[PDB]
Amino acid sequence: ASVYAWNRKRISNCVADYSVLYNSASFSTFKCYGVSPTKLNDLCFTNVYA
Amino acid sequence: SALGKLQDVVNQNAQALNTLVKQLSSNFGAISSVLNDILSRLDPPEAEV
Repeated sequence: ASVYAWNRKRISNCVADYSVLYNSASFSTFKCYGVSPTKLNDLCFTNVYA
Repeated sequence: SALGKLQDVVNQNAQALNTLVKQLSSNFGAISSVLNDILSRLDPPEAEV
């Protein structure tokens, strides 16, 4: 989507492996706030929005 | 009410303890009042703050 009309995807009721994304060589930016990127797989959330 | 003088002492101390316990639920500016939640989410460089 264009940034003025950004696209929101709701994620729920699933297993979230964030190491697949974090340990990827294909991303130039991966900045986490309020949470450490290496502790994400130890956490549970009530919802994730992408 | 005859023994109010003794009951007041009990009430004041019980109240002080209850207040002290309740303060553990305050964030004081932190993301969470729960120490374990901070430690489970953040690494030391940020957790310590």
